[PDB]
Amino acid sequence: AEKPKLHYFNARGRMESTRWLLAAAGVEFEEKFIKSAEDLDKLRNDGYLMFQQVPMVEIDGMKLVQTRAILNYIASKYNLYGKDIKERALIDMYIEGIADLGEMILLLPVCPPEEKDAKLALIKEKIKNRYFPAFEKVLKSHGQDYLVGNKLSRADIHLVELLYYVEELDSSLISSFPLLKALKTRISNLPTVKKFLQPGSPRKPPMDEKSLEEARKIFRF
Amino acid sequence: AEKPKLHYFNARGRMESTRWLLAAAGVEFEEKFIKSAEDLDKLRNDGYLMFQQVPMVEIDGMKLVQTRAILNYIASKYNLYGKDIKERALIDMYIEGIADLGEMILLLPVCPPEEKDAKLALIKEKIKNRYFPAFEKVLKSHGQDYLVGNKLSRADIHLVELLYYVEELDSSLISSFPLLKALKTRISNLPTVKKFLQPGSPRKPPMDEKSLEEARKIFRF
Ligand SMILES: N[C@@H](CCC(=O)N[C@@H](CS)C(=O)NCC(=O)O)C(=O)O
Ligand SMILES: N[C@@H](CCC(=O)N[C@@H](CS)C(=O)NCC(=O)O)C(=O)O
Repeated sequence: AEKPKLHYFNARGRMESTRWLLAAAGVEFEEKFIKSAEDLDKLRNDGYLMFQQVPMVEIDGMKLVQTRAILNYIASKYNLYGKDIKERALIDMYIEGIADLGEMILLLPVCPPEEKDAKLALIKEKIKNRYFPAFEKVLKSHGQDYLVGNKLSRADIHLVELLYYVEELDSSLISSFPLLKALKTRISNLPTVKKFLQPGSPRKPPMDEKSLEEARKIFRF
Repeated sequence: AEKPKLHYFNARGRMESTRWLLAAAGVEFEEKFIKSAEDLDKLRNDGYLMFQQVPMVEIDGMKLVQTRAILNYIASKYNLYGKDIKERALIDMYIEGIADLGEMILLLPVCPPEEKDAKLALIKEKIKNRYFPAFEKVLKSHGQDYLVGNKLSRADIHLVELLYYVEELDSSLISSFPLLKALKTRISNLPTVKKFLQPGSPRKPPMDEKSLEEARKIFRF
């Protein structure tokens, strides 16, 4: 059928978790970068963005917007959303925790200059005291290589992605969590994920001041 | 069986959409209201809350936290999450838009007072120009009574709940959307929803200043 086509700007932002999930699933996809406000405005005008926002992914005849809609579909299509309703419940609880922490970190460079330092410290206390203990506890509960059902799921991929971002923020936050470190290593060594982590893949770099200014002139904030 | 048990404070907050969904489904439930910081410490120390937060719902032997994990489980169990993964994609896309708008409205009372006037204006412009147009377009395109699949789903319930909140904010905003007004009426007349809407149900009132102070006392924010 059609190769999925990912519409976003040339940055991580809200599309990166999708690039991770598709890559991990071994699914070939294409990207179409929005480079100007005019590119975005054409997509809006032409009715391809339900809420006038991206990310948008063209897949299986849909113009799918909303990150969780995109990810839920891709996870189901490629058997990374568990085997039944009860496994999906555990997966959803786990990844919604990942989303909450992820969202905090995502928005840190948006924080007013004089609130930024205190926001970082609150994120670090949450990582150390709430999120990393919760996920370490799951991995210690069963002692297995994957978070849910002894099988690779989206939860492992989303979690490992976030451990990369936490590492960029402060490399010591993970030090007291040996099962999380071991998960990061194993998932990073899955053939598909390894290729994703290697140069020339669609994986995107940390946003710098000049990619931030591009966001500003496209999405106008 | 055993009725779902909903752990939250006696208020709408992040638990109201689950009350709406269970009620719509015809599912009888129990609530255990958190009334003190001590009540919450106890849920936390007892290991009931994966990320130390509520909502939490005890259902079918699980202690489910995270709103979306709770709702996704309920919706699948009671056949309100569509017939296959493509209808689920449409439902997710729609309801995530509803979630974004809902979140703006939910958080409005905690907006810095200096920001409330401008933000309320932005929210009304997004209702009139972004969200209501998107759902009216979906309804106009297929001419059917329900958002997805010509059949009741969670999307119809979540949207109608939101239409009630928008009506609370400003009753004029829906005026130029006849299809949304018709959806509101039809759904509000389904026996389960009609009963939920009548005095005496578990439906909660608008958060006032004192319910908000209660929350500060309990969650120490
Ligand atoms: N809840 C949405 C949020 C999407 C979103 O905020 N997109 C931004 C780009 S990251 C956007 O298009 N902003 C333009 C606008 O809101 O008008 C999702 O997760 O997909
Ligand atoms: N993404 C979570 C958010 C949960 C949340 O923020 N819960 C609040 C109460 S509405 C809480 O328990 N706060 C206490 C805390 O975070 O320490 C969900 O949707 O369930």
